Amino acid sequence: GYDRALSIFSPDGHIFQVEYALEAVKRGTCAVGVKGKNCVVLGCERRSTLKLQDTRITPSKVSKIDSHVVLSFSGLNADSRILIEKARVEAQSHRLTLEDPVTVEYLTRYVAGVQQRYTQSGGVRPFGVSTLIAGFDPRDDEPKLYQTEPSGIYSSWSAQTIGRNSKTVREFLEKNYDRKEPPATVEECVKLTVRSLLEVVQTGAKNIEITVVKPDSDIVALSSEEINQYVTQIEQEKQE
Amino acid sequence: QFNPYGDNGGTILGIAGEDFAVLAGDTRNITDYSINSRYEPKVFDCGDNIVMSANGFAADGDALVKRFKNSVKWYHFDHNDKKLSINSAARNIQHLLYGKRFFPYYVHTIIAGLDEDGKGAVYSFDPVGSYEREQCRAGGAAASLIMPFLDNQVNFKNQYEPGTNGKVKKPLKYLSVEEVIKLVRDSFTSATERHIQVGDGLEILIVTKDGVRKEFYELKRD
Amino acid sequence: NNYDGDTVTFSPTGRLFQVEYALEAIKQGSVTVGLRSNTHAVLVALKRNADELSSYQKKIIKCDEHMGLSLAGLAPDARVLSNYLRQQCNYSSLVFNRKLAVERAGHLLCDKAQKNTQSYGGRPYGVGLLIIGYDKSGAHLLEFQPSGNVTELYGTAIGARSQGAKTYLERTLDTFIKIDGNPDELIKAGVEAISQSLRDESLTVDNLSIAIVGKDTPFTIYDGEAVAKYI
Amino acid sequence: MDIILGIRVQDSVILASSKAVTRGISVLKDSDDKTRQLSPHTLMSFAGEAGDTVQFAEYIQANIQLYSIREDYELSPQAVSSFVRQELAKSIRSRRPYQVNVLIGGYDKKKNKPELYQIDYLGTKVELPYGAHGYSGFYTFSLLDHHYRPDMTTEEGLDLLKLCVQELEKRMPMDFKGVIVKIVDKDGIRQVDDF
Amino acid sequence: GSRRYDSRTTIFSPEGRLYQVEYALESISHAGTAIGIMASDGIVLAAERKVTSTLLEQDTSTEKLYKLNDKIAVAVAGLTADAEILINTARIHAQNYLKTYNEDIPVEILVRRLSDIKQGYTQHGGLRPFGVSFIYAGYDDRYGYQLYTSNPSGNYTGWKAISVGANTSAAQTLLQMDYKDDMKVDDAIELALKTLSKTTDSSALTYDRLEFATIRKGANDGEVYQKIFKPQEIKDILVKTGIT
Amino acid sequence: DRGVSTFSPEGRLFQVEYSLEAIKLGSTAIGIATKEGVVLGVEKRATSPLLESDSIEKIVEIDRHIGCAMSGLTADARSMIEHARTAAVTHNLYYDEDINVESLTQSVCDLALRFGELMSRPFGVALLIAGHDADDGYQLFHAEPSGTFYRYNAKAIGSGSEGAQAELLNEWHSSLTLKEAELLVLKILKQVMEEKLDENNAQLSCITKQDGFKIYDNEKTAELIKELKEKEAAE
Amino acid sequence: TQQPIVTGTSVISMKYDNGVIIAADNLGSYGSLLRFNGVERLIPVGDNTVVGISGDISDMQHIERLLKDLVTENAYDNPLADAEEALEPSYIFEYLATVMYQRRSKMNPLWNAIIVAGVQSNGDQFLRYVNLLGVTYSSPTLATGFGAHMANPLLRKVVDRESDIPKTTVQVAEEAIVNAMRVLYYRDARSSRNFSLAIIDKNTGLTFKKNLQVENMKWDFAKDIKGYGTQKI
Amino acid sequence: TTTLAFRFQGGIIVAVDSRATAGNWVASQTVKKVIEINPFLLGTIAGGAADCQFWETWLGSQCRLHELREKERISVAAASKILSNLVYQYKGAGLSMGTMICGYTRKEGPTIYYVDSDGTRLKGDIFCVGSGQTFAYGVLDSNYKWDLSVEDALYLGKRSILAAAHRDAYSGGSVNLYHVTEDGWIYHGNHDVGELFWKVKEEEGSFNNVIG
Ligand SMILES: *[C@@](C)(CO)[C@](*)(O)[C@H](Cc1ccccc1)NC(=O)[C@H](Cc1ccc(OC)cc1)NC(=O)[C@H](C)NC(=O)CN1CCOCC1
Ligand SMILES: [Mg+2]
Repeated sequence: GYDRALSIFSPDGHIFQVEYALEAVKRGTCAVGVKGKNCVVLGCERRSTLKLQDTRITPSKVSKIDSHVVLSFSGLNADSRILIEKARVEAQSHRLTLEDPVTVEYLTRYVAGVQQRYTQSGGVRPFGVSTLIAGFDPRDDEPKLYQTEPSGIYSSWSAQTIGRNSKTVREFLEKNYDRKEPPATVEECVKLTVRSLLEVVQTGAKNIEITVVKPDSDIVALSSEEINQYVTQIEQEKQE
Repeated sequence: QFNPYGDNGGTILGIAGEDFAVLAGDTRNITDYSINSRYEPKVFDCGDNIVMSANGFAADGDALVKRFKNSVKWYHFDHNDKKLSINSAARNIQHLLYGKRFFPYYVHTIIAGLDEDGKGAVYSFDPVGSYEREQCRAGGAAASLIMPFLDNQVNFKNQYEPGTNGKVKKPLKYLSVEEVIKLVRDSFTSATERHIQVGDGLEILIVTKDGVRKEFYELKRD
Repeated sequence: NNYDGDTVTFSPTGRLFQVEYALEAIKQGSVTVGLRSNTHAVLVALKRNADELSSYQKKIIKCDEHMGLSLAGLAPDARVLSNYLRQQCNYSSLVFNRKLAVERAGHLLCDKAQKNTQSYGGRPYGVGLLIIGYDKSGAHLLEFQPSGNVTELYGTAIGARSQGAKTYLERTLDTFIKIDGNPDELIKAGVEAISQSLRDESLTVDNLSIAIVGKDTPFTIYDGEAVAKYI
Repeated sequence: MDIILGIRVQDSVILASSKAVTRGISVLKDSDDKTRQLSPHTLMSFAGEAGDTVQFAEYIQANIQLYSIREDYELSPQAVSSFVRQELAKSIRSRRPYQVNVLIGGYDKKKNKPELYQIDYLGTKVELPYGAHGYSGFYTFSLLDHHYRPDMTTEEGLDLLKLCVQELEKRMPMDFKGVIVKIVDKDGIRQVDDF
Repeated sequence: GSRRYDSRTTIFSPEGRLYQVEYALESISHAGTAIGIMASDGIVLAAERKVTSTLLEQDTSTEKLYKLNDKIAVAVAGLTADAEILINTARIHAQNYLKTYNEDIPVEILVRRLSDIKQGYTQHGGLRPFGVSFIYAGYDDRYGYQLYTSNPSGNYTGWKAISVGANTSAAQTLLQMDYKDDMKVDDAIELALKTLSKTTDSSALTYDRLEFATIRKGANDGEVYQKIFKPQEIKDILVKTGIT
Repeated sequence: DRGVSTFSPEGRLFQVEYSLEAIKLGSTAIGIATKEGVVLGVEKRATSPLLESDSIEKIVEIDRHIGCAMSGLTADARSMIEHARTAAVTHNLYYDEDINVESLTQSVCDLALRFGELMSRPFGVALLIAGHDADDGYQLFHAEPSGTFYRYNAKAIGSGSEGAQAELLNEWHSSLTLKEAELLVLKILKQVMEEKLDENNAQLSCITKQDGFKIYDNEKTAELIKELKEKEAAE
Repeated sequence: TQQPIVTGTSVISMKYDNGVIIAADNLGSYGSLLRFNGVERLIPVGDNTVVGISGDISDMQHIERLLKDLVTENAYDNPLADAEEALEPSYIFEYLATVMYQRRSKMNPLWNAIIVAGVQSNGDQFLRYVNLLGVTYSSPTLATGFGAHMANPLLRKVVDRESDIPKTTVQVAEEAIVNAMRVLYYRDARSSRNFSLAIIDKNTGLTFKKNLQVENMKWDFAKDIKGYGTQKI
Repeated sequence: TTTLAFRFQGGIIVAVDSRATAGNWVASQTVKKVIEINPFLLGTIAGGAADCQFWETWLGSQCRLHELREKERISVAAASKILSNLVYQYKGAGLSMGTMICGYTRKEGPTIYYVDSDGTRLKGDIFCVGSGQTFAYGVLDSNYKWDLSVEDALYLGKRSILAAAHRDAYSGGSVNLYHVTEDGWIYHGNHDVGELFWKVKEEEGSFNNVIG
């Protein structure tokens, strides 16, 4: 078997392969996660240099890991499939042995553990992917939003963004998001998510994807017209 | 067809006192109707004030004691010369025995010593690792003869207080080392009379805080 | 230079630089002394600390009731090698009912260290060991180097400034060799020997580490207030 | 584990499964549900060797649920039954085979047709209008040969099922403590609480 | 040891790119152009053969267009030998799915698995990636007619009309111009050829330098037919559209 | 390039020495041992204010009688903690007793050098392992990726380690109470931390014989922070 | 799982004041067929140990090779191979005992019963038994097969316990062994007249005696015996 | 063995005998057949003594590792399923285990799970396991109601073991009582059959088959 230590330390104490994997994430299309009072919303960018696409069959950016948990990402698309598959298998394995679906923290911890393993295993490179994992624990109404990255570290976020120009949208969320009072309703949370993406995207046509997750396995993806209504509303209020 | 097990006979006996504990065993070793040895010890000092005997199939018995002795040695290396407590030794032995659950050591094991409060302790095992602390246990070929006698004389079973209309039980009390050795000697002479695989000699190992002392007594050689 | 990338490469002058760099890790290590008479063998080891708040790194390891060593260099490598010796000593006991000869103990360590210096991927051990023991041919003292070279000696020392103690023992050879049936006087000679390698610092109660094996003496280590006698 | 029945009617599939769990001379439980929902429109009942039954049912359940998540799509009853058969077909030539017999009742949403599959522990699959495993079949098949019609309603199917249970309660040696009945149709799976 | 000679095929650049994947794509950009166009009632696959020689046997040849099963086909761009390794794997995977579920494999599932194999070569194993880009053209009863592409990175995407290989930039602009959603197969056939005719590096587009295929529901009642065009059939369709 | 298990000319393993530099970049972690207990405290260091700081788990339970704080590439610590927990529980299963703190530390440190060309590189994280047993009492250990571990009366690791260690040198004595030690960790943490110390960006924990290993709540730590500020202003 | 083919019968032995004696006949039986008559079943290891082996001869020959190889291995890197670090009887026994038990534990035993007789470096008498099951035991007298049933009773009249060992001379001990071998020849159907005897003394060392014969046999009384009951002629 | 445990108004009662057998030989009269997994989980055991003892002690270790990893006490369902999945791997090898994992959690409430060595795992309100299970069932079923008091429930469990200890030749020694509430398990003492039988006979007026 191919054994080479690809991920290793450098004189200054850095693992360059993990850091270069972060650069791949920075290149990837923007992804945002905002959690409200009774919901979580996952916003995603889709680059508009690709026309003549078939949106029916093209892999969607947000992926269901189980009926109650979702995973979006930024970075290498091919790598993301491997993490999603493993996560989906672990989700069914957890239900089989514990007789209870995974918590969002547990699923995140597993995915992060896989990512970490590839930073100190021989013959493999790190995943060029950072994920946003969101959902609701079984029989619980408290919204959960977590982030992972190539190194393997993970943490919970009230709101967070990853990918290209993420530092711009993070700047937006940091002043606009109030800890004491998060988005009370679904509409308020989605609007804030779309607003944050509109700082970066370009046009609000077929460039923005939105997926709303609610308690008790209530997940739905918004259509073009539904998203376009938020874009139309925000721009009219902006001109002031 | 080849049969990997054999019966080497003999019998063993463990009794616990207040500040001491004894582990006795006859020195006879047999196969079928032949005597192999009139003096072949099977009660061993294993260090850390733990005495052990694994009676039944001697090859398995020696193998087990040898492995436990080695377990004690590596316990010192891996845990800064810490003394192996009798309760910890017992649990370790369970894993040794259960490790061969599907090809067992054909032995009834007994260990004796002092617990961490300085009080006498006897632990006893089945062939596959089941164990239990007791004041009293006989093991081996003549266990069925000796054990009920011990229930009567050590734990005062079926004995009531005279003139109380069988209402008040005889109170439990610790026995002196002198009284315990009397029961051991009588137990083995009685077992020697009625069991053909028991005889030749009796070797007792006594365990106090001071250390491990030995005592030997002759038994009938027929 | 170009021939020190790994242990599988010879230099143009026929040197193994990775083995030599492993040898260098020993010189950085704290000093330890070994010596023997005809009845007893003694290890004296100067323990090292990170700072005043830290503990003093334990240098001496027991291998069997009749054998043990002191270390100088990478401590984890000493743990690997000592563990191997513990198994080999133990194998000799269980299988042959025989205490392992100190000479065979050295031969086994030599052969284990050698395999690491001839194969790609692995590395040499980064530690030197002083093995003492009492077997069927009396008291013994060995010096192990991770090149594979093992040497039997009356006395020796390894580590930083070990030349001072080694010169003293070379002078004292005729005196301490005849300290028979006297443990305390043989230790005193060892404590005086290690003192020749001291600079600025002196031997304190939680700094010094002594071990002894002999005719009617199992391998035992002395630390703390037990070594206050010899200061 | 003993009695599992299945009846396919016009617009649904009805599965009846006994509630008794017996070991030795003791009925340990009289309310046992011998099915697992594989998907929203597919139900599998099971019977056979103790332990094997549930272990197999849940293993299949996990795999089908994994497929559903991956493709965001429900597998057809025919496809599920083929997957199950293959697993049992592998099993029979293993070191220790699953000794489990199953009935797979499902509603195909693309065809708008109910479907009932009978698969034994060897991996022997058959599509049937009515099915049974174990000794039950020796009574129910002939009974259904007589009383069954292909164009029956769900209510007619339940009466037809009541006729089977009555016969089994009369002539079977063992007390199987009645049955749990479940209906599979276009609207999914639901349990008949009063039977 | 051997470390000295290791190219390290599965590592990141400082910029966060996969060297070998990028260089494999550079290789594919010199390969003969392959175009896929999806219509409402079928799919077209067109591909240009790499500088044909006059003594090349044209009728009994297969370079670009391969059949994976009865419902799915692929157009190749890159190393043919590499593509054939992947194609046989894809053919086997399709038969495993049929054996397991007694149903023809859904197009995306086949595409994903083949793309996952390519992904593996970029993350582990220390081997070079497959220097191949596929255009998948297929049909199933869930999504109907589908066009996908995969590249050495193992990343795949769905398309209405797409090109791979050489001059994709020019080809994609022309497709984006003339393509519309209510298009028929016969119109898509014409678009595919017109696009190759303008993007080709050759002087003039001829029958002997082309491979062509369609996936229609043109068979009798609710069933799909794969037509790998013969040399004479390409000659006729080339005259019919008015290119020669 | 060059081998993973290569020695430098000075006699050190390159990869081990480079991993020590990674640990210096990590967040500060302090441990203090007393006769009344061992205290462990860490700097959380949230990279952004949107990050929910209570999800930052840099203090960890190994067993009821052993706790652990970390510093450096904290993702690497997950497998180390998993091993420690298994080692502790496995020893309880084999020997029907609590496992010695030193023996636990030694078991964790055996993983450290199991790397080469086993895992591909050393761990990029240092651990402070605090605990109690019947033999050697309250103990604090510093476990490095070199496979070496030292026992300490008090120890600081991370970015502000050399500054904090010098402060611990002066402040530590053998008669410290638990309450005094708690404040001393908070005092020294506030000195070396970039941002201002509060209950959300710093976490305390302790291990006592009676109550075992306990991570303090943000309400309990907040009062100790308020008690600390008042006592410094009082003279 | 084995069955023994070519087999060797009793090996008998005992302790005396200065050392140990061991003996075994020179027969290799093939069931009831007395096939091979020149078989040596006493194998010396060094000048201080003799291993007596009964049971399967093929396995005996395997054990011979193991002991032969053990002497070679002990000599490697050992300047004191013929002195302080020479092979002891206790070392040789424990090695065999380890092997015998390992082989039975793998259900593939060496179908033998072995007696290791010798004298230790400190002058102590060594005599211990081990067999196909890995069962070990020591006693003043040891015997295998029929020897256990017929020889031991006779040898125990000379040395009945530990305290009888200093009181037993080499002359008395050897006479008892030679007598036991005769009794075995009378009564064991798989025994031969020819045998080998070995004495390991702490003073005079190893004395190996070959080509001995059972003699002074009582057969004369046979002529008077007629029929099985009433027969007179 | 004879072991039982039943759910009722005031939580769960758990009662076991204390006899060990080696055929017709009485190996012990003082054996512990309730393993205390944690303050909220109990495990009864019946069958092979070593198998039971070894694997239920092992189960406790797995439950401890769960709460370390998940920062939360393991559910009764998950705990029972760890054990049932374990014995299922050994199916056919000859393990002999009849356990009843009894405990309380917030999400489940009071819960009992029967698990055995041939892989059967059942949730239920009443279970009796062991050689004398039928004798216990006879007394328990005929007197059981959901609305039993803690005092009456404790006694019924005790009286059911006593019944089996009497009739079953492979059960006896003494009765070990437990009571599981929302606050955890509570031990209700060891009761020697030597004294308990006559005490019950006299006070209750039962056991008229015996010579009084
Ligand atoms: C009653 C007494 C039924 O006999 C109980 O099930 C009791 C439960 C118990 C629980 C914990 C501690 C002790 C006892 N079980 C026994 O007493 C048990 C009965 C039994 C014996 C053998 C079996 O075969 C698998 C199954 C059940 N007794 C023992 O386990 C005795 C003490 N030990 C042996 O018989 C030793 N054998 C076990 C099987 O493997 C070979 C050695
Ligand atoms: Mg007799």
